[PDB]
Amino acid sequence: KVFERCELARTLKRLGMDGYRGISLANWMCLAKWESGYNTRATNYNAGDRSTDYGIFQINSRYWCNDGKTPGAVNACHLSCSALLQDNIADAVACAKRVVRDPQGIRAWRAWRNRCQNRDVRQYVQGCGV
Repeated sequence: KVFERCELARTLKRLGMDGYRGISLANWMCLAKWESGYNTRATNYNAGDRSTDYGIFQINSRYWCNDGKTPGAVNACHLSCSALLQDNIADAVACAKRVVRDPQGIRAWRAWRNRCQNRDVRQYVQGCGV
């Protein structure tokens, strides 16, 4: 499904994302915005290393979820990459939380650095009631 902005913000808040490991809701919104445009169905194949990015946060198969076809891959979130394609984002959120429990935190996503880091991200949550 393709979430509407404020709908996603309240959904993420309800799932305990606001301030998770010091990361604000607006940052998660900015990440979801640039990674998939709030699309839970989004998939991006990386011909370069035979891995695939899944769901609203575009989590990679080489390290986080198992899709069985990625060479030399691990499954740190301990989920099928299929769980990262559901309309219900609870599993995707549990996995995003796992990603940020590592040293880099939100910096694990290259796009967050390019599109969200050191930027005014207030607009992502304005008017949403979060």
